[PDB]
Amino acid sequence: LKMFIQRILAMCVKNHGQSSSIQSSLMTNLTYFLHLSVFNAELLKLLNDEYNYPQLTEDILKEISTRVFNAKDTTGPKAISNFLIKLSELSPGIMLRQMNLVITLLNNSSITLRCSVVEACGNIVAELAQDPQTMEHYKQQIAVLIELLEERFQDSNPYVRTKAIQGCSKICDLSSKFNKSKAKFTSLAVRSLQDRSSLVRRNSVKLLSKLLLKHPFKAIHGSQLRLSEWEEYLKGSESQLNKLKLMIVYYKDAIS
Amino acid sequence: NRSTMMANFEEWIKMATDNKINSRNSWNFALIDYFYDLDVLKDGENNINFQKASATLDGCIKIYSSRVDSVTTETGKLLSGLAQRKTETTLVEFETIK
Amino acid sequence: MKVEELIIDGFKSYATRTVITDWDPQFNAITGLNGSGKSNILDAICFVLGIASMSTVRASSLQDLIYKRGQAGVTKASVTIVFDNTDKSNSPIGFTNSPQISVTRQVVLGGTSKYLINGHRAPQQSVLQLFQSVQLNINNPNFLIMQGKITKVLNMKPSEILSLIEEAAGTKMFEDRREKAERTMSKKETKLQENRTLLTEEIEPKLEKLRNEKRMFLEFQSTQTDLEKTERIVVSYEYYFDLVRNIVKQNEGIDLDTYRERSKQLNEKFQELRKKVNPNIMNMIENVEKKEAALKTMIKTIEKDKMKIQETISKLNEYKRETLVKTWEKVTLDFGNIFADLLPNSFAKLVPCEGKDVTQGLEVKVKLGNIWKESLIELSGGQRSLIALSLIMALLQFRPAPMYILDQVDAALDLSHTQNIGHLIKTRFKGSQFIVVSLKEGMFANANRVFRTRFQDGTSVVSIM
Ligand SMILES: [Mg+2]
Repeated sequence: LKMFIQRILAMCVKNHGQSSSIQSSLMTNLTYFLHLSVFNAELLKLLNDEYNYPQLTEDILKEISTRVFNAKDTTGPKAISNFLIKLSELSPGIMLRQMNLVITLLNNSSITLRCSVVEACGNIVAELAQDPQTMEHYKQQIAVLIELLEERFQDSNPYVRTKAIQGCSKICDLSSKFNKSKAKFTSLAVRSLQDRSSLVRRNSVKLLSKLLLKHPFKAIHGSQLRLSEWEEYLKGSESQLNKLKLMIVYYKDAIS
Repeated sequence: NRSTMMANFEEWIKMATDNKINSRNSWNFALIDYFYDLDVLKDGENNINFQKASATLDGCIKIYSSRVDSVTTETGKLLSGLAQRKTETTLVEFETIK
Repeated sequence: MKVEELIIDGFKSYATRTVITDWDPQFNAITGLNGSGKSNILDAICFVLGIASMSTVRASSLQDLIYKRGQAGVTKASVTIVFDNTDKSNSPIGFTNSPQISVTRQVVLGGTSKYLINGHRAPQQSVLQLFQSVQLNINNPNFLIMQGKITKVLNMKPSEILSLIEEAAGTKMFEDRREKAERTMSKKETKLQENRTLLTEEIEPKLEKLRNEKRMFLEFQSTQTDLEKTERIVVSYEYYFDLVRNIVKQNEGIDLDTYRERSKQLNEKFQELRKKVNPNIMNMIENVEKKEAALKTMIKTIEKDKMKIQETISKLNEYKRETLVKTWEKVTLDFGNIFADLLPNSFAKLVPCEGKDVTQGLEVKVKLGNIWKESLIELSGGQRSLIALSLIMALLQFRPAPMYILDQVDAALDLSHTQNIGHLIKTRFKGSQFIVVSLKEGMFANANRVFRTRFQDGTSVVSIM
């Protein structure tokens, strides 16, 4: 019944029918009831992959981005939270087009929407890792999100910091690019290794273990990472330098 | 049947005492309409058994508080959906966190 | 609920797992030298039954109950008690099919306590409701006379002497729940009143603005039909391949310039009403109308709910008052007879206060001979001990609690009344398990079980003497 309702609504939006009416009814589903968020994300995914009409997803992200929440509305934040999490999990390429409007919610006082959009940036960078459409189609929209995840290590409530560290730790698994950012993630993790909450500290230990198991210094010597041997490797630059000076820079960043 | 009456009484009371009358399991309960007529509280003689009267009053107050919590959340949702007609930094420095 | 085993782990003077067995169901008596740990056994029983005010357990905190404040290796303090249930008449509700009931309270450092029944965890309201059913309430007791508080039962305010009779009748568990119910109903009432004024100020104004733009939307939809008729006719007449001929031969000879300016004057109203009203306002007004109707139905049901709860507690107060009077007459009669049997040529009665009602408080009045004592401050410590003991045994004669804990009720009685109290607990007042701490031999020499307590090597031991 769920896929039948999804296909009826998708046929209504795509070929013939008001996208505004279905859009406002989806927003009322996100407003009043907290269980229909996964249904909304799956309907927009069915629009994004089969009927290739992605304007409704951008319109939903627009109208979510400009929304004011009542002080006693403990439901709408959670519905938009699970909706943005599931839409980052399901359709990240269509969600990347309006993320500069989506991340406006990072100054809303609700903790749940901040953790939602931080996990959305983490999942939206972590899925755009398969190579031949990522590093040239969207290059600065992914870099501003990497920098945004770096800045969210300093939020007031520690759950947003925990979601930032978890998004950074799921970024560091798949590495076909952005190997410059791993050193900054290491620096942010060893800075945040002594915070106030135990949760952000524990997740920073997990992030350091994740980036230590997959350090990019492979295919030379067996990757055992001693400061003595790599310092003698850098001391060999007198025998090397004074075309392969990138190996000297390699040894310096590994020493750091 | 009165067997269903006492059975619904006992399952509502045991749902009340382990604290699971939330904002959603409230409106499908009728413990108030078993509290009003005192036929379940009167045990043995005409005297009121105050043990189950106290347990029933605690469950009734749980149902009432969860119902006013439910109307609070419903007015919040309606106020949000009607206040959407109208169509600066949370980051702190690292001294506050260390 | 006769106690059969008491297991104390890491409590005040008890550093090891001490298990006290061989409890006789009639009369147990704890003895020992000073500083041995008898009142700490009674403090362990009070702690496993649940305390709020820690001055009756003699601590300023909860980590002050662990051995050497938990800074001597025993970082936990757990108390286990085992009750026998061969007599199902004094059994609590739901636990009839278990011949043994174990209750344990644990406290570790830093945090607070946690309870477990029969191995399985439970919150504090479950064990408090378990022990408030066989009237073993520690927070307002009618069975616990702690050390040095036997000559001070008659110093009590009339609300407490009323509360003892109230606990004997069975309505104290209704009284505290009724006061909590009135407080919770007042707090939810001011929350609901804030919600009602928010509904009156913030919802129905926006609802009538929504109705205004609804009727303007019906006007805009009339102009919508005007566009999709007239502009379609217009673009058909400037398009002139046979369907356009068929829709030309119904309106042959329409003037071009007037139709063009009519299209322009329709589109200017269209670009006004496009930014005036949203085109999906009908489903929106249906949604908020259903929400407002369900909201008002909920508020009416909440108000009728409060009316039903208030009328039910007002109806239960009358049966509470009648059973309070019926308890008070029998209890004051047995009070007078037990005090006449303990101290000869004497009498004592429980009387409502001067001018007020029985349900406002009670006062003890004492007759020694044929003269009535106007104030009971002129009585000795032994006579006040006998009046307090006779009141507790009158409450036993009404409805016997299973466990009567007495911490040195014989410290002001002489050598005749101590032996008479021991004999009257052994012979007359059968039907309860008495845990008495004494140092006078005339009380624990009329005992059925005697536990010595001793201090050795830094800890305390309990030996079945
Ligand atoms: Mg003592």
